[PDB]
Amino acid sequence: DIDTAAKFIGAGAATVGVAGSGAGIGTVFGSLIIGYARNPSLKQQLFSYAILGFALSEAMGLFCLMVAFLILFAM
Amino acid sequence: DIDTAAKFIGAGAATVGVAGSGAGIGTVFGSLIIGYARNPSLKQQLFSYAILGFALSEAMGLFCLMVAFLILFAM
Amino acid sequence: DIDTAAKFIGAGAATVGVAGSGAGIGTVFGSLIIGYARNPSLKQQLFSYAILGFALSEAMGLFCLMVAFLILFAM
Amino acid sequence: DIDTAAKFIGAGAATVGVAGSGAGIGTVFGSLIIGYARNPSLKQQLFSYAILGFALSEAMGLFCLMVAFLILFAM
Amino acid sequence: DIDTAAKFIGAGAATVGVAGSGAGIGTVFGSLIIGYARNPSLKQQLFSYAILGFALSEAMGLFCLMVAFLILFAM
Amino acid sequence: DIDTAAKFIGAGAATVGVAGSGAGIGTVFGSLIIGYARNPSLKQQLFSYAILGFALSEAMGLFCLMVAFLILFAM
Amino acid sequence: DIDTAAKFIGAGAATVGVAGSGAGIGTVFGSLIIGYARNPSLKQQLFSYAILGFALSEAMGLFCLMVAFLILFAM
Amino acid sequence: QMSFTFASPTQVFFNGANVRQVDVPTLTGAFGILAAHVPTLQVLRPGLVVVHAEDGTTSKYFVSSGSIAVNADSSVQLLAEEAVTLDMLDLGAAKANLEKAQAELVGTADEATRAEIQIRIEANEALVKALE
Amino acid sequence: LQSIIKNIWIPMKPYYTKVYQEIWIGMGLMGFIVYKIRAAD
Amino acid sequence: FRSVISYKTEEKPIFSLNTVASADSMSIYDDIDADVLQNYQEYNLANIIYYSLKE
Amino acid sequence: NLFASFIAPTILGLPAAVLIILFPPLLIPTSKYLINNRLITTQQWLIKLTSKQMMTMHNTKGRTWSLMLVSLIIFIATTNLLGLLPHSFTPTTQLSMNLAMAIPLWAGTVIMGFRSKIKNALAHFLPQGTPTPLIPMLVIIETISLLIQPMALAVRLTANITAGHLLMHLIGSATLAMSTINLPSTLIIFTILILLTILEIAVALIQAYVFTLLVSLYLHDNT
Amino acid sequence: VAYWRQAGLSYIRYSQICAKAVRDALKTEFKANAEKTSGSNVKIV
Repeated sequence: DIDTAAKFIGAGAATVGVAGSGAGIGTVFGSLIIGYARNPSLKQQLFSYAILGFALSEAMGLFCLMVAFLILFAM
Repeated sequence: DIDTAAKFIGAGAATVGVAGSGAGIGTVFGSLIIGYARNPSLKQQLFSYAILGFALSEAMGLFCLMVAFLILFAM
Repeated sequence: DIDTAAKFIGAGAATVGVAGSGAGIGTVFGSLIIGYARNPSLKQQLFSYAILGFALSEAMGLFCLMVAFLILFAM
Repeated sequence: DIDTAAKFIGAGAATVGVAGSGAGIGTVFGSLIIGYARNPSLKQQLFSYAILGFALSEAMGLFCLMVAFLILFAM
Repeated sequence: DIDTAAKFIGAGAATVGVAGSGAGIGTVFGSLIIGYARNPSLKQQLFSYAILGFALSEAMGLFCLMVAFLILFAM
Repeated sequence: DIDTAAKFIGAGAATVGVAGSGAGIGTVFGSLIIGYARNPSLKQQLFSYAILGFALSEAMGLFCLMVAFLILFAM
Repeated sequence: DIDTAAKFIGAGAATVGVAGSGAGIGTVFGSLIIGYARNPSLKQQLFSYAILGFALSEAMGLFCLMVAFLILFAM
Repeated sequence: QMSFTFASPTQVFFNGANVRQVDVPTLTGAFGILAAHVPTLQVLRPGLVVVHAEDGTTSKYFVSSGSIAVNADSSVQLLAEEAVTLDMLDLGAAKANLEKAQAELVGTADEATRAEIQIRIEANEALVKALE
Repeated sequence: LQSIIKNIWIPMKPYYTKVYQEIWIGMGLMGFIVYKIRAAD
Repeated sequence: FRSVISYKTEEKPIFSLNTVASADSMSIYDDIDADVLQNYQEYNLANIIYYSLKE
Repeated sequence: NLFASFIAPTILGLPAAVLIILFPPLLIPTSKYLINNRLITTQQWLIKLTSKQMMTMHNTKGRTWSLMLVSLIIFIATTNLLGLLPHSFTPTTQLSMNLAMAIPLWAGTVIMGFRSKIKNALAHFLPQGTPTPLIPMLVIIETISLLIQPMALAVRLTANITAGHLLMHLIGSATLAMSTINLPSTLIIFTILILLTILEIAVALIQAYVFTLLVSLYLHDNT
Repeated sequence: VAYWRQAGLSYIRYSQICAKAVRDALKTEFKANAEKTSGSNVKIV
């Protein structure tokens, strides 16, 4: 029937929104590389920030995946 | 019969828009890494700006999610 | 009954266009962080420029959101 | 009947394209902040370029909206 | 009936493609601001490079308007 | 059937989430180039980071592809 | 009768994901330009990295195109 | 933590002083140095040097050129060929010399002579912008 | 046969016999691909 | 110059662009390329000549 | 109707595509003289510049392909430039010719890398300092890259040249369709067409150079 | 690489021009002592 069809389509659409997480993770770790090349004495703390940044951007992507599994499997 | 299907498809399409906040958060925290690796004595104010930037970029994402939850449930 | 379905899907599409303003606000405030870390004595004018850039990016995002709300309610 | 429905869907799809102008205005004003933090004596000419940037990028976005409206009302 | 409908939807989806042109123009003119703040004596060469980059981004947008019109008119 | 049709469309949609990992790999390797031009004596450490960044960004992309297959083959 | 239609739509959707590789190659070669303008003594090694980055970023795009063909011709 | 030595060939302004921020006009842009700032070494262009004391007070000087070195131990060394407090310059002479330099630029046809004229022009432009 | 291989094959012999051997293998591969394409069509 | 009675003949080194650029201890100095090092080495030549003259 | 300019041309029933593909070398006259006319002078200067650009980065074994790579770039650039004249048939818009150019050269380079170099040929699929838990994944990626390099070569030429031509033709139609309407808009579209023509000249040369440079890099990674 | 370095100048000449320009803009109460203190007297052989 039509509703499960739309559930498939909406799950795919919702999953599209992980591209932002991918791009943000790329930016965070590229800036970690650059800032470590510039001030290698701050490495540890820099890595800290990277982790934080990573953990935040991915989080947004996770919400997207959540909505996907909210449509394809829950509601 | 078609309204609920279109609601699923529109909810997926709407939650696509979180990619922007993901990328913006990646940019904000990469810039935090870089600006802190340059002049770390400002580490407080820099971080402050990051939070602000974060809370604004993610704000846009929430709007998208809002419309999703406005289409999926409130209609 | 196909018009309401199309309005739902078109409003989801329309509100996709907010990812741009999300990423743009992320860029504006990341560049604010970097430019403040370089020249911490121009903080007020750098923040004025950041407010202007964020206002314009949010303006584009709100144009997308208002097209979405125009389709969804006011046809 | 179906033509108006696809007109709604196509206007939504077309106004997806203002995300590029949002991101571009974000980039232009972030780079204005950065370049003014480096050379705050060019504050005038820099701003001119920023204006020009905000005049071109937004134009593209406006084009999208035009197309959107041209699909929704005129042709 | 359904063919003109799909033509409208495809025209909208094809004009989505100039978001990249808008973002690229933003990037070009932001980098012009930065490079001119760096070396303000090369104003003419930097502006000519910016004009070239803007033209090439607009060409990449023209390649999307071409398919928009090949959908809308010459099926 | 209409469920298999939507399986096709939903997999095609979910595959768009690899654009993020593509752009993120681009960013990570551009930043590797920049960080190696700055501090060529850390070429090992930097490169480690680079791969790590890549390994994470592509990771998100893989999820999308995985999701796509789990709409095309699993259910 | 309808599944071929969905195969066309899903192939178009799946090939949308090459935008990420376009942007990532742009980033890789722009950063090659910048890092070589900063340290023209590493022109070889820098360039090597660029190729690597390119060959990886573009890879993701081909992934998308792969799925596109795997929806359009195989199943 | 920042030990700041600011000196001219004939006069010492700071010597191991504990300041909290110094703004310098480097040939690759302006920047502000605080403690633990990343090590750098630059050469200056004509412009204002604003030294921020630990107690909020600032001292403005005008330096013509020279060098700046921020080190890993937070020790900053600013060495100016011609450092002058703002009360020793006048706006009228800066403007008159800027006008003369612009005229001699629109007249000159050589490349290195034109480079020298442009250097004098930008120096007097920095003077004018700094005075008022 | 004369003045052709004097102006065509004597100059191009070092390349056809020594340098382009792998090119000749790859051209066999390309011909195989083109035959599989035209045959499944 | 040591005192009114005592002076000692001293010797100071003068480095080239290639010596300070190729040094591994200079990798921690940010925002550096060959042009800024050239300007810095020229100015430091002038400075060491001035210091020697004044001693 | 729209792709009529990409159909194998025939004059009086014969395959004129043969003449069109054999014509480019006719524009490169050679001479035994020491001091010769302006055409050969400019062409020899261009060929020397091109050889020094493409071939300086290679070792003594990769420099044996100087003839091959210079011939490739000259042939492709002249074909792409002659494809810009009115009504012409451009053979580089054909996927067949571009596949036959791409597969032999890429396959020759990779077979040259697997005949000698075999240790380094198999080692190239793994970057130098790749961490351990990622060694499998980066072999699935790199491998498929090495397997799309030929196709992604040919297509990159075809898809580009074709597209360019299409765009120009379409804009041409625009001008025609606008000739009986507002003439300032016709002149604006004609100026867009002129800018597109200059861009197409540039893209002809750039695509020749990039096809040849990618073949050159595949050769450099195997010598 | 600034415009004057492309023109063949050095940072010593740049500094000289900039210091002379900063001296010329001094109010005459300081100008004489300033040009005496920083004036060159060495001649080349």
